[PDB]
Amino acid sequence: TQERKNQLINEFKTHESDTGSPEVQIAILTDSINNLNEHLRTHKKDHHSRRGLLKMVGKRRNLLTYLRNKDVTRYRELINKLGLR
Amino acid sequence: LLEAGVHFGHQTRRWNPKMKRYIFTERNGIYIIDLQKTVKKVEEAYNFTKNLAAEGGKILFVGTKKQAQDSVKEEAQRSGMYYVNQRWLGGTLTNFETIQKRIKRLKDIEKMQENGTFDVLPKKEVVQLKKELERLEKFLGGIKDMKDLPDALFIIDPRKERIAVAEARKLNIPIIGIVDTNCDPDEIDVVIPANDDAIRAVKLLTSKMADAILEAKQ
Amino acid sequence: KVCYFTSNGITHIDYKDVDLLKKFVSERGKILPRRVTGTNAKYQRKLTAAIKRARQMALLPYVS
Amino acid sequence: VMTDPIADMLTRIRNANMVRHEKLEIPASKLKREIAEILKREGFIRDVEFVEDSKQGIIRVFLKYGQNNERVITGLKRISKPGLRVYAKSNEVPRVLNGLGIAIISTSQGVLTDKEARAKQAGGEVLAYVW
Amino acid sequence: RIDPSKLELEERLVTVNRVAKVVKGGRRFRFAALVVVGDKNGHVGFGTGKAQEVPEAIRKAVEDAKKNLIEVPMVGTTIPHEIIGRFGAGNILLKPASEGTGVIAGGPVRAVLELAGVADILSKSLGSNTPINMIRATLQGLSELKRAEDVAKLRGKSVEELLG
Amino acid sequence: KYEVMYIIRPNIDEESKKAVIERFNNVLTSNGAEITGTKDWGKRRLAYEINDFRDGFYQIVNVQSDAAAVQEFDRLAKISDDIIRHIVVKEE
RNA sequence: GAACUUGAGUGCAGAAGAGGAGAGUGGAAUUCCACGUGUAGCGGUGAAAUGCGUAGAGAUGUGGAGGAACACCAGUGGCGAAGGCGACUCUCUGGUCUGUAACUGACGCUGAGGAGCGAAAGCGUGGGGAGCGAACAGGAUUAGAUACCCUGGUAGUCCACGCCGUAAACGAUGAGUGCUAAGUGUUAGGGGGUUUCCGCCCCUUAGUGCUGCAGCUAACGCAUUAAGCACUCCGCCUGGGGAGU
Repeated sequence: TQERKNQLINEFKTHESDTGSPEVQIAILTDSINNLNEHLRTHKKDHHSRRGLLKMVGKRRNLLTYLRNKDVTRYRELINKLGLR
Repeated sequence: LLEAGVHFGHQTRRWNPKMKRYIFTERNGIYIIDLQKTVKKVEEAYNFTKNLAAEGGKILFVGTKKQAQDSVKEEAQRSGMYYVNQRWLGGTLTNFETIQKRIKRLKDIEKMQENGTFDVLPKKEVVQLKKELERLEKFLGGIKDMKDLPDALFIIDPRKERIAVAEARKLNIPIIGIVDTNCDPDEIDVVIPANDDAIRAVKLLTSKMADAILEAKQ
Repeated sequence: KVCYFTSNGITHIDYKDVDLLKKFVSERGKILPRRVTGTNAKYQRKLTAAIKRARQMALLPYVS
Repeated sequence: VMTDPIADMLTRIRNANMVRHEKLEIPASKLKREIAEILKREGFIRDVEFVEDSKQGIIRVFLKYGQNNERVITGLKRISKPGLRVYAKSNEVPRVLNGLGIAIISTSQGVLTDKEARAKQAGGEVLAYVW
Repeated sequence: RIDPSKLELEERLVTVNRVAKVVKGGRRFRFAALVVVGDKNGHVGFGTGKAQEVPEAIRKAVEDAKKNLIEVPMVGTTIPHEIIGRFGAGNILLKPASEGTGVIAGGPVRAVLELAGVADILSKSLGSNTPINMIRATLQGLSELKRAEDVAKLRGKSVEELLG
Repeated sequence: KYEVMYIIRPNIDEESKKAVIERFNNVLTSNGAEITGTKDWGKRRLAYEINDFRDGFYQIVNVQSDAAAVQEFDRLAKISDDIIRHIVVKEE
């Protein structure tokens, strides 16, 4: 906590004041999904966290479609950075 | 303009949003009436009640609280009109003919105990006359010599007496009245905001309205 | 009634306060309800959590 | 969400009628401004005023109760809902309560009324009955 | 306002129901009549009456009917505008008609609109067929009607700025 | 942050009690779990009997760790017979 | 195509919660076991009887084993999408609410089909069995008693994984949003007017109860936690039975 999110902000800043700006937000979502999925490999009987993971995947996919419809090259460079394919 | 009065006016938490145009709010929790919206309204009530007692419908004065008893009674017996000092019998106005029957019965029996024959049995005068005179006098009051439908109606509390106000509003009698902060100003035709349980405020207001009708008969 | 913890301004009840918890615990050993001790909802929750933890360290009794 | 704001302003006027409120704030798009200008010029309203602000702006309405307690507007209705839009030709423009009510109809030359669109002989969206 | 009943009235009836109440002994019956009363100059009303007999029930119904009267606008001997009256799962629309059609209406609606003096009505009941709620539905639809002069005075307007 | 409060059984000599505390501190230094404060209430009367005993020694160790030698303390306190109790409370 | 920030979300800061999953620990009590006390009953019922008991029971003291639920808190209290979730602690982890102003700048909602969760009973495999307990046995009641009552007691209830995928799965009330009197408790915040406080009052959120106006309704009732007034989307109904065949 609180070095990881801040490094991901400072890594995926496109302006200085960017804490919104869907690349920061998708990147926090990706690493939280990854932590959660490793949690599910530890804990398979947890279902409410699975619901939260499904909410995260839905948020992140809709933000991806918003980036696809907004800026093509930024969307492709984000995909190539995160590897989210 | 505080002419003589003392009324900030009444209720705590049980209060009506239909008086938002009239009241203030004290930190006591008991509500204070805006007297600028009282003086103009009692002035128009004064004028309209002068007009009604100038035309010739007598006036009803109705008060059915322990505060209201001596005030409404003495004020209507000062002005000479028709009062209700005890309970309001259900249907004095809409049920008018059967109340005319019972008041004519009271008139017959109160004439009989001083002009007519007083010697019938040893106790038919007790068991009939006295027992019967008591209830009928106590409840039929100064509307005894009524002879006719009234024109208007002056009450002391609409929340205490929703039945009389209800069939008054049914019979389309215009009504003057003091209301409270929990009462409904939509129901009263002529709305006066003041205190309905401070005896000096109700004596003052019945005094003002009886003086209004007393300046009218000339 | 009146709350204790709002009066003395004290926050997290700190299980180590065995005498204060001993004031809140009843004569037999039970936790007194909120309408007896007069606390808040939040402070009654932290009180009962405190009493159960202090029971598991024998700072408070179960049965007496 | 909110799915159309014109129907929502019509119900906001209707609820202010049924409560017998005297003023209304409505979030004021341009077609709402033109609707309230029509309802001003047709005497359903006393006066209408705009508050241009930062969020989206406010339009305030002063409901007209001309006599004792008489709602000049009895009811409102929206015809073209977002999901069934309704369009009338000029030989089908509805005249409502035959003359005593009206229909706000925004054709290609201005957001018009009944008589205005009838005298210009054009049709478009049919977006309010006003009684 | 309350309509003072001093007019000439025609007082014809819709229904008399026979209407029971069960006691220890058995059924005790009454007759509940509802009667529509009004002149054909724009004043209508109706009333209910209950008695052990039929004619005293019709008496009480005619008295209570003279008590409750309504007014109706006769703009061009028709009604001014189409309206739906909606008293409680009885819904009845009323259209103005042309001048030759006559009152096209079912029984209690027809009784109301003929004893109203309104001559040319298209109408239809879109609900339940009890006489009481249909008459209540018609008078709900006839209470909300509007005169063109009064609505022109309401809109700060003139009649010809509405009617044309 | 953790408050690590445990009860030493009473029938224990003082150097052996130092050997118990040195042992479990050696256990805590398997993490890096620094000892930011110590406290011994001493022999207190327990609210209820544990095995046969009315009384026991209390030990408070304030730790700021990575949640590992706390768990090593848990497994070593479920095994060591010279302990009456233990709790670890997340100090928040 | 360009802007904006209200809708949505991120940022920072707290706050509350039986939200979930994994592991560990505790104290009553029930049962069982051994020993001391000791003797004739115990148990149970509307009445009794089967049972348990001198081979020493029931009661009682100490000790041990084992399972399951977590008294008091506890509350029209909280959390969760629903099922549901009440000891405690740690490990991981989901969501909410509040204060804004830092950011994004319409990125939102609903959602057939699909994917998942899904009480209880049930099924498969391996364990487990203290209480309870279908089935089953005896005794009673009874015309009969495949029942209610009593004494026993199998599967099951428990755990691990896999399947079923159903409930009066209920608020018999889909989700979202806006508007439309009040009073009053309460849950978690925030802010103001004196007091550092204690505390009172006021204001504002989001959630949760009751009474209640307009409005609705066939009525009962709902009423800002709608069953009002509207818009979006989905599911469902078109007489009862046959038949959820």
